[PDB]
Amino acid sequence: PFSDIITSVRYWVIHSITIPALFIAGWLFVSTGLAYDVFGTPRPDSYYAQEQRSIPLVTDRFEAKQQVETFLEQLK
Amino acid sequence: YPIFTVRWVAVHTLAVPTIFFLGAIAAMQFIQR
Amino acid sequence: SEGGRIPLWIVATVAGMGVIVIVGLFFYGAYAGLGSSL
Amino acid sequence: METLKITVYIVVTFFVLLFVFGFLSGDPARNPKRKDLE
Amino acid sequence: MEPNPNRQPVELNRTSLYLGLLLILVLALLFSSYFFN
Amino acid sequence: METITYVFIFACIIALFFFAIFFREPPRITK
Amino acid sequence: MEVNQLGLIATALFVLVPSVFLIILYVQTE
Amino acid sequence: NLWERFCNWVTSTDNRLYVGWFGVIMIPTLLAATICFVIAFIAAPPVDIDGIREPVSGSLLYGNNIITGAVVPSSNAIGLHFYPIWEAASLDEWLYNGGPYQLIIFHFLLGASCYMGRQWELSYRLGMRPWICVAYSAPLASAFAVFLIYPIGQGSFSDGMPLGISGTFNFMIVFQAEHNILMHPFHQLGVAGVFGGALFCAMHGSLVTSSLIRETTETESANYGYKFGQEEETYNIVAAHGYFGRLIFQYASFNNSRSLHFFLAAWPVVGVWFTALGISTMAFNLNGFNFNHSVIDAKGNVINTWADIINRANLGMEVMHERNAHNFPLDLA
Amino acid sequence: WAGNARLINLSGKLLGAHVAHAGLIVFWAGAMTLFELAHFIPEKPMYEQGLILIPHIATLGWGVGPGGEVVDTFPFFVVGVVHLISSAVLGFGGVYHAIRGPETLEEYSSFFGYDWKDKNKMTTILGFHLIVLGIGALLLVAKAMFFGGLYDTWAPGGGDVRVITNPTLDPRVIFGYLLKSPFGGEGWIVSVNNLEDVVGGHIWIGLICIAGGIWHILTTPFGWARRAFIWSGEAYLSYSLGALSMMGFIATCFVWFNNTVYPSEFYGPTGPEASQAQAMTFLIRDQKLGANVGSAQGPTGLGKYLMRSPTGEIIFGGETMRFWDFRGPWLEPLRGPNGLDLNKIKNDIQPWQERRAAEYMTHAPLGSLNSVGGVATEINSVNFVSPRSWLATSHFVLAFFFLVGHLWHAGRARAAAAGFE
Amino acid sequence: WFDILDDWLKRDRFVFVGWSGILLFPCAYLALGGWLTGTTFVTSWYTHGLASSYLEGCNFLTVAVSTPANSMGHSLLLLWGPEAQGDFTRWCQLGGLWTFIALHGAFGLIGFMLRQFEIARLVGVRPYNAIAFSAPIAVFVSVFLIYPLGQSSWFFAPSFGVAAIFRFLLFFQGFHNWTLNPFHMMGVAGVLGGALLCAIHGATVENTLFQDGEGASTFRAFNPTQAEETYSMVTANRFWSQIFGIAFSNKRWLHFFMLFVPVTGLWMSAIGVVGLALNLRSYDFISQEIRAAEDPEFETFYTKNLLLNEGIRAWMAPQDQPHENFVFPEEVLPRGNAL
Ligand code: CLA
Ligand code: CLA
Ligand code: CLA
Ligand code: CLA
Ligand code: CLA
Ligand code: CLA
Ligand SMILES: C=Cc1c(C)c2cc3nc(c4c5[nH]c(cc6nc(cc1[nH]2)C(C)=C6CC)c(C)c5C(=O)[C@@H]4C(=O)OC)[C@@H](CCC(=O)OC/C=C(\C)CCC[C@H](C)CCC[C@H](C)CCCC(C)C)[C@@H]3C
Ligand SMILES: CC1=C(/C=C/C(C)=C/C=C/C(C)=C/C=C/C=C(C)/C=C/C=C(C)/C=C/C2=C(C)CCCC2(C)C)C(C)(C)CCC1
Ligand SMILES: CC1=C(/C=C/C(C)=C/C=C/C(C)=C/C=C/C=C(C)/C=C/C=C(C)/C=C/C2=C(C)CCCC2(C)C)C(C)(C)CCC1
Ligand SMILES: CC1=C(/C=C/C(C)=C/C=C/C(C)=C/C=C/C=C(C)/C=C/C=C(C)/C=C/C2=C(C)CCCC2(C)C)C(C)(C)CCC1
Ligand code: OEC
Ligand SMILES: [Fe+3]
Repeated sequence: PFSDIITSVRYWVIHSITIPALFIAGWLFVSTGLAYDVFGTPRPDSYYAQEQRSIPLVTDRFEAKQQVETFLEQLK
Repeated sequence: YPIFTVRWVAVHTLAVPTIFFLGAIAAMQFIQR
Repeated sequence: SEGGRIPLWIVATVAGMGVIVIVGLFFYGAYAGLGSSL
Repeated sequence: METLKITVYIVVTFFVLLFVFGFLSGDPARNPKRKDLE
Repeated sequence: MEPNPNRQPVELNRTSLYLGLLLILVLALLFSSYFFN
Repeated sequence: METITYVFIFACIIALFFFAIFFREPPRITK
Repeated sequence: MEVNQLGLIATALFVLVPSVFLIILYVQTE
Repeated sequence: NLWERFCNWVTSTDNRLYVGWFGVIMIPTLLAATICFVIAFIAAPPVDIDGIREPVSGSLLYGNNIITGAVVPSSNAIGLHFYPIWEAASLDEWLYNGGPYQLIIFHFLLGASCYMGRQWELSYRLGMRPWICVAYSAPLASAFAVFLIYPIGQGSFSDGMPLGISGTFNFMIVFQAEHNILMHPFHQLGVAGVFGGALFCAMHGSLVTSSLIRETTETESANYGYKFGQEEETYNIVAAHGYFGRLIFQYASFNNSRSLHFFLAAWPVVGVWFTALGISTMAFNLNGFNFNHSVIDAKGNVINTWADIINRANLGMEVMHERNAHNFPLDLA
Repeated sequence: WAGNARLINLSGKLLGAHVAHAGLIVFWAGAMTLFELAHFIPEKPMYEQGLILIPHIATLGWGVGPGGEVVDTFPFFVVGVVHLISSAVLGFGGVYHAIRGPETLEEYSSFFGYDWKDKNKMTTILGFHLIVLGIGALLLVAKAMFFGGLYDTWAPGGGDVRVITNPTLDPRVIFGYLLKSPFGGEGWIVSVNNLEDVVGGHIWIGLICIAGGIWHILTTPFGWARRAFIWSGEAYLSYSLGALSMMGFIATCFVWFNNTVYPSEFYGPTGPEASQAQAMTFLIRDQKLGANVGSAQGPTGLGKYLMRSPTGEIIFGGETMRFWDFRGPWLEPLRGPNGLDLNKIKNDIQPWQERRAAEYMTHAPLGSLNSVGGVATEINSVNFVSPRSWLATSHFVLAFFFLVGHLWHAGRARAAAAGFE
Repeated sequence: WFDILDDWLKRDRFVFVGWSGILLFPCAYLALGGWLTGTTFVTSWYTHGLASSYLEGCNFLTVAVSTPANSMGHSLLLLWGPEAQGDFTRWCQLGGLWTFIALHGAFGLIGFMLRQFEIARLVGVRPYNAIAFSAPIAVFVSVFLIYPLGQSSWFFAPSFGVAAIFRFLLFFQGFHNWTLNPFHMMGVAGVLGGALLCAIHGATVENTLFQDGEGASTFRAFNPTQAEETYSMVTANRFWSQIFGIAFSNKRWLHFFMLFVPVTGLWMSAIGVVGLALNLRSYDFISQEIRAAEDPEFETFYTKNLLLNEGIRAWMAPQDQPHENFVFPEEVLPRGNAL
């Protein structure tokens, strides 16, 4: 790109405040815990229900959803 | 010169998500347990 | 060669070193979890 | 078989003296296509 | 006998033959065991 | 016999060598 | 050992047909 | 006087080959290996790889088909020692303790090495540069690594790398079950170098083929070549550089032919450079990564990471490699 | 950006560079010695942490008691500092000579320091540096015979620092090591058992270096030497380049199979040590379970613990049969005529021997990039990687690339002489 | 209104967006994000039992996007799929990603060969590249579609990750002894042959370059009129002829042959896989097995290997395949003495 906005100051100016705004925006995505609830990626608190040596499996093709819930109610 | 699909979109479509992740990931590295 | 020219060998060094700090992290971070492995 | 061991070494060193003496060679030395310095 | 819709000349050269055979034999080699066993 | 056949196809791949390397068609600049 | 004798015929024809084939064409060439 | 007449022979064109000082060793050497090796594969008697008294026979006459195997590694007793023929007694013995292995190997490496020298020396008699000497250096180095360094690092040629198709596979399997290679960058760059070469050797030849001189004596019934005398060469590089550039972006495409062909010889060679090292590095026990555990400190419940199911397979194999040749609990080599 | 190749002929700048990189080599010597005595903890196997120079410093028996880590801390700080300052003493030099001004036109100077293609001056410069090695080599000798000893791992008890007397100066013995098969246990240079050989083996070098340094000083190369070798600047690198490669290999292999030089006590146990160590560890274990070691019959019919070597002696069986050439201070006392004495075995076996077996056997050179200790399958709760595997590994690598270098620069000297330049 | 779009769209800018530009970018983008998204944020232990992402702390290598659960067969569970019921979060928990990536990603591959055809009729070049590209596309479908189809379900298809791929490899070695298949062998031939060519061609050139073409003697120049180009075929020829013994000297062949080797190979390999899809393998040598059972003093590498496999299978299948729920008692496991 021969360096086009790469040299001007506006490019740094509009990003110096932009990029560190996503860098943070993201960081807070993890500290807040949306990942887990939006993606459903159990946290170390919720893998095994204390003294539940089994691994949640999935069996029925149509009950995936009700099955998964059955697993979340348990841990609670 | 102006803002255009090619130059413009391409770059931010790929380049913007990255820092969101790099930001998220940077946050991961400090988590406990 | 700085008559007050718009920098590039600086940009090249800024990010370059910046990246080292993110990756560097990625290594630190790779310690916080495997470290309780047993 | 001791007769064999001997025979070998002769053969081997034989072709060694041809490698060695083929390079130190005052005659062919280091003769190329573009320039001969003798 | 009197038709001209066809370009009637077929050619393979010495070299093309070598690669041709090199393939069939090698190819044969490999598979040999499988047909056999 | 499972054998001779792995040998047979062997001798050819070496016979093909000789003949390919020593009896090939010339690469000339007569052009 | 125990081998399927049809292999021979298989493996021999593999060697010949494509080969014969090409042998015919390198003669018409010359 | 005679001595001078001989050298001139060796030095120039002989209407078949070039056999310089390097091929003075290369030719008699690689011959002894060939001959020995061909015969070993067609009749060698069984050989007990690991000292144990359980001979393995991977030769044609003794019930094998091509894939089933070949020239088997020296005994683990003679393992690291020098085992020539003179040094033993009857050949019935020699044949049992893997003689053919060493004999073939060592001659082959030496002459393999010289085949490389020969490549350079021809350059010196033809005034061209010395590069081809370097690109061969990659696999050669690798052969040595697999056939030498390892048995040298391990303590015995036995388990060097069998000279059979089948055993090649074995060496591989046992190998990653013992050192876990898959997860080692040097074998990772290796797959990079190779999958590289594939993608490039297809790319180049593909493009070089698409941007040809569309109008040179090529019709739809005939296709005949070029010859150095041909100035403009075969293709319109502007069409190729234009093509590739339009498929991704300007930079992506290559401007000149040097950066193109240099790349083709850079990627592969420096990939195997590393792999060949990879092995040589794991020859002295600096095995690949191994992320065997990630936990949930919650209770410490171990969570299996994709890599553990890799260790689950690596496991089954460790257990049964070289069955019944282990007397103690942990292998240490 | 062949920058370093533009410098080729302006020797005034090379000095600036050679003496600049010569400043890094010493810098590292301090940065690492100090980094080590930093992390370094006393009484924990030198090698179970991850050190490399200190072990060298204790090799010279600079600061140690019978195989006892270190009684005196200090000796290392001296080294750490010295070299770290020698890095500035030279950083100054390299920089200056690099930036303040070129060479070759100083009349009195050209008399003391000449240039290329001049066989008589190159020769002379060469010999010079040869008179220096002749010395450094001989200094090592001093540090063993009339100075604070050297670390002998052999006889007896603990082999602390000991001063040598009348080194093996026999004319024969020294080159015999050169004329011996580099195979099965016997590597010419590696075979070095007795520490006294090593001292005497250094005395002769210096005499040989010096007797040579001066030789070329006074003499310019003969005809045969002139018609074999080229004389370009690049070509002298090709000579020196490949020399170092061989050696990389040399030392590497030298590293894996220890000679008293590399006392396994600091560096760790030898690849074979571990195996052989594992055999012995178990004879005892079962011996304590009343197992008879002579009549043992392993699934193979070879006896679990004892079998023979082709030349007919006794050796620990199991894959560790390939390391019967192995010799160390712990396993030796059981050694005797005909191999291992079945009578010293079950009768005269002291306890401190089981310890060493167990320790070594336990810290097998086996490791991975994650510093995971033991078999490729172990759990990440044990960190270790025998220094030897580190030295052997990295150093092999360099000896290789470097060879690639012998090819590249020597093949380019063929392009100067007439080829492509 | 049509042709216009044709042009606006096919307008020669920095990044060429052709007619195919519509399939390619939406799909090749989502197929990338799909990976990177789950890679960094999703867990697949509800469906596979292992750790999928960085969120749980895997290293780059470990992290991947795992395949759906075997209980689901081949149901493409899209967001509105009767099974996920529109709930995104779960649609991810169940692995609805794999399908995402493979499908969108299958079309990105469709778009990329299409974009390779466009550019050839605008510039007026040969379509060959677009054809060389079929190999990978074959390999892809062969692998990620055909194979899973033939078997129990989506689960058994490669997993989208690094290690998750190595595990694939091994899997194959144990149950299929894929290495013995001849097809993988030929495939193994072209890939290594592609790299062998890439070296000799690239090195020969570079090293036979014309002398003095640059006084300074470095090599960074060319031009259009540089018709002859920078090197000799006549010398290479003789070079090879006298070193290797053979050397077809006709530039046009050299390059095409460079298409044949790599590509010809991957097609086989892909064929070989359509075979395994049907548990149809080259895992045995009747001849040997037979004499292997009637006689215990006879062994070959063929055999030694078949032993390792069972070891792979016994130890690796109960943790690797959670749905059948294998319970294997210590004793039962095959095991060499002392290890
Ligand atoms: C279909 C998708 C897919 C993808 C995306 C990957 C991707 C990858 N695989 Mg996997 N693989 C797959 C399927 C896939 N694989 C299948 C089906 C199998 C069989 C089961 C395998 C088996 C496999 C193995 C066994 C290994 C890999 C490895 C790798 C990595 C190799 C790196 C490499 O050098 O590649 C070759 C490609 C290149 C060298 C070039 C790619 C092009 C780059 C990105 C261009 C950079 C150019 C830049 C943008 C522009 C510069 C312009 C210039 C003018 C200056 C890579 C991450 C290896 C690894 O190291 O694992 C971690 C490895 O060992 N794979
Ligand atoms: C004895 C030491 C030695 C010396 C003094 C030289 C000197 C020279 N070399 Mg040679 N070289 C050597 C060894 C040596 N080489 C070896 C062993 C090899 C084989 C690998 C080579 C291969 C070689 C090549 C292929 C080329 C040269 C060239 C040159 C000239 C280069 C000027 C230049 O552009 O540098 C620029 C140098 C660099 C940009 C350095 C790259 C170094 C790598 C990438 C760094 C790896 C570090 C890594 C990041 C560390 C990770 C951390 C670790 C803790 C894990 C110069 C005369 C060039 C020439 O044309 O010669 C006339 C050339 O093309 N050399
Ligand atoms: C091994 C290390 C190394 C060394 C020693 C050199 C050395 C040199 N290079 Mg090469 N170079 C290298 C690696 C190296 N290079 C690599 C890897 C590359 C590829 C990126 C290059 C690419 C390159 C190019 C492209 C060029 C050179 C040039 C030069 C010469 C410059 C002379 C000068 O006055 O510069 C000017 C000096 C400075 C800007 C000052 C640097 C100051 C240092 C950092 C100070 C350190 C502090 C000091 C020790 C404090 C002491 C205090 C005291 C009290 C103790 C010099 C001989 C140039 C040339 O043409 O040479 C013939 C040139 O054009 N080099
Ligand atoms: C690799 C090892 C090494 C080697 C081989 C050398 C070799 C050399 N060094 Mg170097 N050096 C090294 C390492 C090394 N050095 C290191 C590590 C350092 C840092 C500690 C230095 C620091 C160093 C310095 C500071 C100097 C040298 C100098 C020299 C040269 C001395 C020869 C002589 O006869 O001086 C004897 C000295 C003289 C004959 C001095 C004459 C004085 C001049 C001509 C005065 C000019 C002033 C005049 C009045 C101006 C009128 C101008 C008008 C406008 C008014 C010699 C080439 C000297 C040099 O290059 O200068 C000649 C020098 O000054 N070296
Ligand atoms: C620093 C290293 C060194 C170097 C680079 C040279 C270089 C050279 N020497 Mg010198 N030399 C050295 C040290 C060195 N020498 C020492 C220490 C001595 C004292 C013994 C001599 C004594 C000496 C004599 C008496 C003569 C030379 C000659 C020559 C030239 C010979 C041409 C040639 O190589 O033919 C081809 C080379 C060979 C056939 C020899 C290959 C030898 C192998 C690589 C090394 C073997 C080393 C040994 C086994 C290791 C020691 C092990 C240790 C444990 C004991 C060459 C310029 C000749 C000369 O210049 O004539 C006026 C000559 O006549 N040298
Ligand atoms: C630290 C000392 C040391 C050193 C430097 C070496 C060095 C070497 N070892 Mg040895 N080794 C050692 C200790 C050592 N070892 C110990 C303690 C053991 C006990 C287990 C072994 C066991 C061992 C084994 C089992 C093997 C080696 C091998 C090798 C060589 C590998 C490189 C090569 O392929 O060269 C190829 C050759 C050259 C580069 C020739 C250099 C000589 C001159 C310059 C050229 C002569 C040219 C002419 C063409 C060749 C004539 C050779 C002659 C034998 C016929 C290398 C010379 C391997 C080998 O190939 O054996 C020799 C091998 O299989 N070593
Ligand atoms: C390591 C294996 C390997 C990789 C990674 C690879 C990659 C690539 N080859 C391309 C081209 C080619 N490759 C070719 C021949 C070959 N390529 C080979 C092997 C590989 N080729 C081999 C062996 C050959 C010889 C037949 C040719 C002839 C071409 C081209 O013309 C083309 C090019 O222009 O050259 C550079 C580029 C096509 C981009 C694209 O179409 O995106 C569209 C599709 C996308 C982005 C995704 C589809 C969805 C898939 C399923 C998802 C992949 C997602 C991953 C799982 C996620 C990342 C994973 C990380 C581990 C990396 C791409 C960089
Ligand atoms: C061009 C380029 C780039 C970039 C670059 C960069 C970014 C760089 C950087 C760099 C850097 C960023 C560097 C740095 C360096 C540093 C150094 C080298 C330092 C040193 C120091 C010292 C030596 C010191 C000393 C001391 C003192 C003075 C005091 C006391 C103490 C001490 C000792 C510490 C990239 C890659 C992108 C790509 C290609 C191109
Ligand atoms: C890159 C380059 C180069 C190079 C450079 C160099 C070669 C450098 C060097 C440098 C050097 C060679 C340096 C050194 C330095 C040093 C220092 C800086 C030091 C410091 C120190 C201190 C500070 C001290 C310490 C201590 C002590 C002793 C005691 C205790 C405490 C303490 C720790 C404090 C050149 C120019 C050629 C060119 C361009 C590029
Ligand atoms: C899912 C989804 C979505 C979205 C998303 C996306 C599309 C995404 C993307 C994303 C992305 C796209 C991301 C990324 C991230 C990234 C990162 C985080 C990166 C990093 C990197 C690095 C760190 C690098 C580095 C390096 C170095 C240092 C050296 C060597 C080479 C390399 C280059 C490798 C939607 C809504 C559409 C719908 C459907 C679903
Ligand atoms: Mn050929 O092998 Ca090196 O691992 Mn352990 O020791 Mn013997 O068993 Mn397998
Ligand atoms: Fe080309």
